[PDB]
Amino acid sequence: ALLSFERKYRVRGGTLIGGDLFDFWVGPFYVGFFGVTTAFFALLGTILIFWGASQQGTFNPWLINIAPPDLSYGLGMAPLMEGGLWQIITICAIGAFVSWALREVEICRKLGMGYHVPFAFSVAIFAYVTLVVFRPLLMGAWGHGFPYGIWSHLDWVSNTGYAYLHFHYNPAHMIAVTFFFTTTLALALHGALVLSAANPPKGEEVKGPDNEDTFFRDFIGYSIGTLGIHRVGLLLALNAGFWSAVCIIISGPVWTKGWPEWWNWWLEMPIWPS
Amino acid sequence: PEYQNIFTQVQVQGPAELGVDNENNLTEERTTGTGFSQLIGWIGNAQLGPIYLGWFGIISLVTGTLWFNIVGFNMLSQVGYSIPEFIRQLFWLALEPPSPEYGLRMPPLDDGGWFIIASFFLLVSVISWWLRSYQLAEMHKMGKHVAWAFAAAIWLFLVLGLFRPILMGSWSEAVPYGIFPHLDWTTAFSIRYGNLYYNPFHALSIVFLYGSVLLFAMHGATILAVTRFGGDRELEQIYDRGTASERAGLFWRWTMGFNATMEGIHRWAWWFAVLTPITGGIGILLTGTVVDNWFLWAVEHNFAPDYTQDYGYEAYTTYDGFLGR
Amino acid sequence: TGLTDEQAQELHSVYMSGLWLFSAVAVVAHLATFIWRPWF
Amino acid sequence: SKFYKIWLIFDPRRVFVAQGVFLFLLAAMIHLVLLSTEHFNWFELAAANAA
Amino acid sequence: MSKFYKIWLIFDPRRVFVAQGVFLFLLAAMIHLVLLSTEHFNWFELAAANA
Amino acid sequence: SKFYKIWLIFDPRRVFVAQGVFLFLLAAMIHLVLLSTEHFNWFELAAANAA
Amino acid sequence: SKFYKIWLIFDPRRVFVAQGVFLFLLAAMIHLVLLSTEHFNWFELAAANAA
Amino acid sequence: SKFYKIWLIFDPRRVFVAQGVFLFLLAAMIHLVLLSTEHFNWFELAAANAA
Amino acid sequence: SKFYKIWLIFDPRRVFVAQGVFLFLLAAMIHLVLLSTEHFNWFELAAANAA
Amino acid sequence: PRGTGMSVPEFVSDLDTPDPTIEVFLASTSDPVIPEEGAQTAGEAYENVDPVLADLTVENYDRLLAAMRSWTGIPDLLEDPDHYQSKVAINMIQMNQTINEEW
Amino acid sequence: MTCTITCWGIGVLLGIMTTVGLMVVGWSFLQGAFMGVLAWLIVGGVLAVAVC
Amino acid sequence: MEETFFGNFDLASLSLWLFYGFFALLIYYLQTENMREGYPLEDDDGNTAANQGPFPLPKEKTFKLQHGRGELTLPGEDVQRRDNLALRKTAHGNGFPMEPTGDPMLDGVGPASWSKRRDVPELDAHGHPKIVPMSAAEGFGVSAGTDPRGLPVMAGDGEIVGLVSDMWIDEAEQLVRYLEIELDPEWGDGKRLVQREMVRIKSDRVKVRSIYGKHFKNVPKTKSPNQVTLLEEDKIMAYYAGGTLYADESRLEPQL
Ligand code: BCL
Ligand code: BCL
Ligand SMILES: CC[C@H]1c2cc3[nH]c4c(c3C)C(=O)[C@H](C(=O)OC)c4c3nc(cc4[nH]c(cc(n2)[C@@H]1C)c(C(C)=O)c4C)[C@@H](C)[C@@H]3CCC(=O)OC/C=C(\C)CCC[C@H](C)CCC[C@H](C)CCCC(C)C
Ligand SMILES: CC[C@H]1c2cc3[nH]c4c(c3C)C(=O)[C@H](C(=O)OC)c4c3nc(cc4[nH]c(cc(n2)[C@@H]1C)c(C(C)=O)c4C)[C@@H](C)[C@@H]3CCC(=O)OC/C=C(\C)CCC[C@H](C)CCC[C@H](C)CCCC(C)C
Ligand SMILES: COC1=C(OC)C(=O)C(C/C=C(/C)CC/C=C(\C)CC/C=C(/C)CC/C=C(\C)CC/C=C(/C)CC/C=C(\C)CC/C=C(\C)CC/C=C(\C)CC/C=C(\C)CCC=C(C)C)=C(C)C1=O
Ligand SMILES: CCCCCCCC/C=C/CCCCCCCC(=O)O[C@H](COC(=O)CCCCCCCCCCCCCCCCC)COP(=O)(O)OC[C@@H](O)CO
Ligand SMILES: COC(C)(C)C(=O)/C=C/C(C)=C/C=C/C(C)=C/C=C/C(C)=C/C=C/C=C(C)/C=C/C=C(\C)CC/C=C(\C)CCC=C(C)C
Ligand SMILES: COC(C)(C)C(=O)/C=C/C(C)=C/C=C/C(C)=C/C=C/C(C)=C/C=C\C=C(C)\C=C\C=C(\C)CC/C=C(/C)CCC=C(C)C
Ligand SMILES: COC(C)(C)C(=O)/C=C/C(C)=C/C=C/C(C)=C/C=C/C(C)=C\C=C/C=C(C)/C=C/C=C(\C)CC/C=C(\C)CCC=C(C)C
Ligand SMILES: [Fe+3]
Repeated sequence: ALLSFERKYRVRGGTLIGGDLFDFWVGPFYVGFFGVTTAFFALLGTILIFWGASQQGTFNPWLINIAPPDLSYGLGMAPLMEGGLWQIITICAIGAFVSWALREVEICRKLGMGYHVPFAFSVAIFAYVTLVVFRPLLMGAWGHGFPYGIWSHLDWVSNTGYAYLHFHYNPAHMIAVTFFFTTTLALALHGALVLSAANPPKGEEVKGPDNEDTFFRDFIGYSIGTLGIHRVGLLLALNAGFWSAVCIIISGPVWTKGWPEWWNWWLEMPIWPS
Repeated sequence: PEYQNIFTQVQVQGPAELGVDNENNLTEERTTGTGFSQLIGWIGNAQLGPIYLGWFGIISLVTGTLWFNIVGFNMLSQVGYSIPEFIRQLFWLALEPPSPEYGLRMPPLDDGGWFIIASFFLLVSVISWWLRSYQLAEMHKMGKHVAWAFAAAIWLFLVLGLFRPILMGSWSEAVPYGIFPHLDWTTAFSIRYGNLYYNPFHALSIVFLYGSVLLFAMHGATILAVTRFGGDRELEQIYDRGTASERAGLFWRWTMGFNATMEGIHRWAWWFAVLTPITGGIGILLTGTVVDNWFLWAVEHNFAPDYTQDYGYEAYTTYDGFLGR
Repeated sequence: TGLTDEQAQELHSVYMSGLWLFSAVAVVAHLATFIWRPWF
Repeated sequence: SKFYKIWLIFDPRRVFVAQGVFLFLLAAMIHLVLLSTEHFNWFELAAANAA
Repeated sequence: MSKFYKIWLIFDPRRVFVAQGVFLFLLAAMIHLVLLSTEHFNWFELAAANA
Repeated sequence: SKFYKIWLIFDPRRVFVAQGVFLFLLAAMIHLVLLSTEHFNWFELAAANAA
Repeated sequence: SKFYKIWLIFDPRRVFVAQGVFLFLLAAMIHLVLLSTEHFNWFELAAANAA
Repeated sequence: SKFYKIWLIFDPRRVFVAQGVFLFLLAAMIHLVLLSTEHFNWFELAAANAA
Repeated sequence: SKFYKIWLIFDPRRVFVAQGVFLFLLAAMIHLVLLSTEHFNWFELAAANAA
Repeated sequence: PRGTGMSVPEFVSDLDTPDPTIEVFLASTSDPVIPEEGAQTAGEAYENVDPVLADLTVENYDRLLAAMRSWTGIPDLLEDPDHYQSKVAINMIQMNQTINEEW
Repeated sequence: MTCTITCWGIGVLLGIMTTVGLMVVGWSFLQGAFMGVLAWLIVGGVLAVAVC
Repeated sequence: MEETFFGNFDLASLSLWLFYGFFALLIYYLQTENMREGYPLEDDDGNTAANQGPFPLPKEKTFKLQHGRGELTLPGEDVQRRDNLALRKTAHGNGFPMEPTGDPMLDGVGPASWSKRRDVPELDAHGHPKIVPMSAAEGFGVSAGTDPRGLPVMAGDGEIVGLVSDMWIDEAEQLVRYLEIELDPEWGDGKRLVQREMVRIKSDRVKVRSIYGKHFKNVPKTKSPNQVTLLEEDKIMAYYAGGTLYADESRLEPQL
């Protein structure tokens, strides 16, 4: 159904392709040309996962594992039950993610708002793309992508991390991790100000932007502002997604030794006395 | 193209804003010294306003510096007061926790005794800062959401260094005070107790850590998308819903079938961030006290994947083949 | 915000004059390079 | 070959800077790829000639 | 020498006294901690040796 | 002979700064690439000549 | 000479704070340099003299 | 000859600050290049000269 | 000669601060390269003497 | 197993570069000379030879001793029995035989 | 601006020069790049502040 | 303890199930807190829908608004609803877009639609209007960036509609909010406001691409030249963003 104010916004137009052929709503969802492709690709990938689970012998969501082909198969296609099903789902997954981002462009174009949300999602897609196709292409085999399992894809992270003998010493991992722990810190503090100002102690008037602006001035000596926090909050999250893509694309295509050995440039500088 | 609100195209600077005041007399503890930085004003507010210094702020800063000095000056003494070697090994030095042989007793100064004294001052400094956050919210007549959220972070901070060492009965279970060393502790902690990936609370805490970055990217971009409708003025949109809140809600309703309000988004934002250390704190507490091996726990509870392929490299290639000879 | 017919007469005259001067050195340089070390 | 009508649609400021940067980059690229070869590297050519 | 009292015209006594107190104690703890690190000036380790 | 029209297009302040920066960098990189060679390295040349 | 005019340019409050932290930081650094040398470490020298 | 007209384009303070920075940095690295070489290093020569 | 006119361009308070910072950093850098060498390191040189 | 991430990356340029000391050994090794019946042993052909290698045939003794000098970079190895290198080498000969047999 | 950005451009240009200059006299790329990054921030920052 | 209560159900397993129960209650609480605005659902015809969702409406909460503006209980009738919308259904059923019956930018529908906010200016902590022109503001000036006052305004089709006369700022946060445009007689009559988020400032001009030259005369005006009410802000901003789709048929029709 609609909302109390939704009717005045559901106008015709704003599509990127297909016009009014697909321009309608199914329930609350908006269907576009890319909503049709999203439905096809997502459903095809979902069914193929359970088809592979049926042949795997288990339907347990923890134990379902669709794995890439061996490194021997290279960049070519593999038998469906020997790693080819994973490749098809990857094509479906990429098609469903790109369509989802393009569908968001149509929605935000129909509402006359900015395209920040689809652009931010593209960084998430870029991180997924650099894990499943970009990095395997550089390393020369489709078997370097992570498997499609709830707990299996943690084993891929564990072994890939320990393939460089200490993955905490990765300079890009060091930067990327700093962005998660800070984005969550920024999210916690930003969400606290709005909640604290809008929900004061019982019997007290609600607070305006000035009161929360002066709180952090009293608290940490500097306040970034109502607009600045969202502006810097997106940048912290986008940098987190980007630098996480960097830490994994340089592990194997750019660096093959252990990651602690990378810091040997700093230890053995000519300036340091012997 | 259309102007994306990522950098302000023009900045206006007037008299410094000294902040609001009430009968609590906030101004008598304020520094009243302000400075304006234009470089940071391209992305946020350009005023480095006065800071409220009370007693919880002063106590935390003084005790925090003592912890900083004791850890730092021990590191300088470790390399024999060699400043060039202190800089070179700065990321590698630390103040190691006490040896396991001393249990919960006070160890010698050179073998973790200064670690306990330094950790005592850090504990005072962190708790004092929490009290300052709680006191400031009370004096501003605002909600205590900042203090409660910060208390969630302290919960993991307390568990990681205070609560768990007491339960194991050894001060040696604390985290060393080093840049690289507390990364070494993190890796060694996972290896010692099985595989921390299979800790359900570590998995759950990652869900809320990913969700936190997920949701703040979603919220940060949505507000910037509706900032053309005055969407950055979130507080006024709660009290009087404008077109900015409607379009932001309708964008997500048409995308994923449901949305939030301008206030309710910050309840989602608050809870995912707060649940990140709360769940992790429980996972670290159960590690060592209860389980002692997480992968074997996973095998027992039947959520550890099983593999049927071979393991050696001889089952996939040859040494000569890999070398191309 | 646009150019007139008169301006293009002078602008193109200079540009073509500079083009021939630049190419005059280039053809000499290529001629001397081939004698010193031919690539054919 | 008058072809002066081309300048009517082109901003002299933008086109002159665009070609000047491009012209230098093309010359730098040709000189650099010429240095890579072991036969046309005049720096290594002098070393072999002297010996 | 006899007319150093004018330093209190430039300096506010309130902030100088607070800064001096913090510096003086942080100084005193530094040398005391330095001495405890040495094997010769550790009065706690010496007393054990004499036992 | 008609090249003096070039100053009616670009600002002399902008081009002079760009020319000065480019001239130094070009001279600097020519000297640097010349030093990387084992023949036109006057610093190493003197060491070999002295020995 | 007539160096007193430096105070017509420098603010005495801001200069005095600047050299107060500079002088101590310089003194602390030099005292730490000696402690890193075997010859001038007076703490370690006393231990050797006792033995 | 009439080079004095350059000050009608370049701000005298704008260039003097840049000229001072450029000259020192040029002189700093030009000294460091000599130290890198094993023939013009006067610090290394004096050690070898004194045997 | 007529070098006094530089103060009609440079702010005396803005240049004295830069000069003071530059002079000390330069002095510390030269004092540090001497200690890097084994010939002019007076701390290690004194240790060799009377040993 | 496939998908587990269990793999070892290496640059192809580094793979194509073998151990530089492989050719050094190949330039120093030599085919063994099979002894014939009643061959002259090193113990009786020379003097002051340790019993660990005194039973080697004279050409095998010369072949092995020359190689050990090149392998260890000691041109005068096993020349003076009182030298410390000679005593260490004799014990370390027993080391090498133990590794190839026991381990 | 148009001067702070230009002064920042001189800093990054110097950092590239510092990287290749140190590589010529030995060192390594990462060792040279670190001083190039450091020279970018200091000299580039000083230029943007010393003159505007 | 390393002893299990039953089977393989230890203390670690018990804490996991306790969190599952807590999370289910947390999700129920979080979702209901988001239903304070926009409900009941209604349908395309305006009547309340037969389906309302699995989550019931939350209990009423009260906001004590400052500056003597009364209270506000969010779960209830919405005073921001618009009436007499110039739209018609394109289908007899549900789930299909509405077609404007007139000029969408003038009627305020779709991307150009505003919301019926309060007809009073937003106030700072003191109580004065939040957004004021810099002419009234004391001690405020441009400290960085390009000053747009005096630069010509170029519309989305390249037409020059006037020169920027003033610029409205948020003195509480020292942030620029609007730019005043002195419309030329050939394009308009008086002054119009454009929000800072729909204008790109160049060295010699300010460019607004969402609005053509002919659409500037119909931008909503402010009742007074010294302050702007919340309703006027919502009408002005919606007009410019509505031009991103209604300026010409090329924007409305699909790009491919
Ligand atoms: C032994 C293990 C090593 C290790 C090895 C690795 C390895 C290996 C990797 C990381 C990577 C990461 N590590 Mg590490 N790392 C370690 C320890 C840590 C620690 C810590 C506290 O100890 C932390 C915080 C991190 C943090 C991180 C981040 C840098 C990054 C996380 C992934 C990412 O950013 O998401 C980015 C991914 C995405 C955003 C996915 C996009 C999802 C798509 C778009 C959405 C699809 C929706 C889906 C279809 C479901 C929809 C349907 C439902 C209906 C909703 N590492 C340990 C030491 N680390 C990972 C990385 O960087 O990946 C790039 C990586 O590969
Ligand atoms: C080999 C490494 C192990 C590993 C070992 C651990 C360990 C060990 C832990 C985690 C924990 C975490 N892991 Mg893990 N983890 C691994 C793999 C991963 C991966 C991945 C992609 O592979 C990811 C994303 C994560 C992610 C995470 C986060 C979910 C979580 C941290 C909570 C938090 O926010 O801390 C933020 C909290 C703090 C930083 C404390 C805050 C301290 C106080 C509040 C601040 C004091 C400030 C101080 C005084 C300095 C102030 C100075 C200022 C300048 C003034 N892990 C692998 C398996 N992981 C934590 C956990 O379990 O949570 C349940 C944890 O303890
Ligand atoms: C800036 C980086 C951060 C980010 C941002 C981000 N994500 C986003 C957005 C943004 C800005 C959206 O707008 C968009 C959205 O609408 O979210 C509600 C989204 C989104 N990111 C999501 C998830 C997600 N984000 C994650 C993280 C992050 N995304 C980063 C922290 C993660 C991680 C790393 O854990 C996940 C799992 C979704 C909720 C949503 C995208 C929804 C979508 O793509 O829907 C279309 C597809 C389907 C409905 C089903 C597709 C099924 C496939 C065809 C088959 C399976 C493929 C897959 C590889 C399975 C693997 C399973 C195993 C790994 C267990
Ligand atoms: C769990 C979700 C996120 C989170 C939440 C979180 N953290 C928080 C909060 C919240 C909600 C706060 O309210 C609180 C805060 O104040 O934020 C501004 C805070 C905070 N958590 C912080 C950081 C932090 N957050 C972290 C992580 C996170 N916490 C996540 C990202 C981490 C990590 C990765 O573990 C850290 C390290 C602090 C910035 C802040 C409160 C810490 C604090 O101020 O403690 C008091 C200590 C001092 C004042 C002094 C500390 C030591 C100084 C370095 C000494 C001074 C040195 C100086 C050079 C003097 C030298 C003198 C000598 C030369 C003589
Ligand atoms: C202040 O501002 C803001 C708001 O408030 C105004 C907001 O709210 C939000 C939104 C963010 C919030 C936190 C609010 C509430 C939202 C969440 C809690 C989610 C965010 C948190 C997460 C951890 C992310 C996880 C996401 C979840 C749980 C939501 C589910 C997400 C999905 C992608 C699944 C839904 C997708 C589906 C069902 C597929 C899409 C369907 C179609 C395109 C339809 C296709 C149809 C056809 C082709 C036609 C044919 C018809 C068919 C096949 C019939 C089938 C029909 C069906 C219906 C099944 C933000 C950012 C914000 O800043
Ligand atoms: C992994 C999958 C990821 C992708 C997931 C999303 C799927 C798809 C998105 C496809 C977008 C293609 C957009 C092109 C459309 C251009 C049409 C257009 O604009 O011109 C039309 C003319 O028609 C056409 O030109 C017909 C279309 C040509 C087909 C080209 C196929 C490209 C196929 C592109 C795919 C390339 C991938 C290569 C992989 C494989 C790599 C091997 C005139 O205008 P009109 O609308 O008719 O006039 C309206 C009238 O009523 C009043 O005017
Ligand atoms: C391995 O790859 C390899 C093989 C290497 C490879 O890539 C092969 C290279 C390939 C395929 C590229 C092919 C190159 C081509 C096609 C480049 C043509 C070259 C051209 C076109 C030369 C322009 C010269 C322009 C000047 C220099 C004008 C002089 C005029 C100047 C600007 C002054 C004008 C100004 C005024 C008169 C003042 C204004 C007047 C008034 C205002 C009145
Ligand atoms: C130039 O300046 C001078 C000054 C000279 C200098 O050197 C500069 C200083 C320099 C460079 C030091 C740089 C500091 C570094 C690198 C430290 C990084 C720190 C890190 C990574 C922290 C790890 C995590 C710690 C936890 C998780 C604690 C948890 C424990 C808490 C505290 C609980 C309390 C513990 C107790 C035991 C209670 C004891 C109480 C009683 C017994 C009552
Ligand atoms: C015993 O053996 C012996 C006999 C010795 C033997 O071997 C024979 C030796 C032999 C044969 C020598 C081999 C000669 C060679 C290899 C000559 C290479 C050199 C060549 C070919 C040319 C150089 C001169 C280039 C200039 C100097 C161009 C001037 C360009 C100027 C700087 C204009 C650029 C600037 C602009 C256009 C500005 C435009 C502005 C805007 C667009 C805004
Ligand atoms: Fe917000």
